[PDB]
Amino acid sequence: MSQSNRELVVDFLSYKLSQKGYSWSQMAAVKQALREAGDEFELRYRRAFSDLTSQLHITPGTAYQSFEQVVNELFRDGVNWGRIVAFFSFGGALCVESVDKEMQVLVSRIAAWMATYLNDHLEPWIQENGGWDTFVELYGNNAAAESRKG
Amino acid sequence: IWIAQELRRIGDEFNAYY
Ligand SMILES: [Cl-]
Ligand SMILES: [Cl-]
Repeated sequence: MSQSNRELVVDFLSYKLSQKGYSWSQMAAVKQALREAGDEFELRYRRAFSDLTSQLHITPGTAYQSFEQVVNELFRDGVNWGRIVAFFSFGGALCVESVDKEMQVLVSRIAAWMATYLNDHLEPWIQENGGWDTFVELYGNNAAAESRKG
Repeated sequence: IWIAQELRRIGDEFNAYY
């Protein structure tokens, strides 16, 4: 339990630091900025277009086909930070739809597909466009939501 | 490709230095 206990402590402290605008580490800052960006993306998307999850239609036999058809079109002509947030939000919605349909078995698979796509097809762009540090500079401190509300 | 075009709606108009 030693390492699970350290993990629980770190998660809790990271959360409480984030609530006051602080961070446990650079990685925690990235995670937080991405959480906040996803929340805001999904808010904008559902007000304009529909709840994303409600639009998704998955079964274990075609789950990757569903994922790939969307992700390949999203990035067909290139990458930018807004599309990277969209990618995360889509994967989140696909996982929620899967569990809605009693198919939590698909969640691990989706996470793997996302990590692989990030590594193979997004990271090369990220590492030439300022890296995750730039993502935090641009989206951290709930920046996207703050701009809209302004 | 409904979903992806209208992710690219929000994502391009979420995209941020310029
Ligand atoms: Cl650090
Ligand atoms: Cl709402």
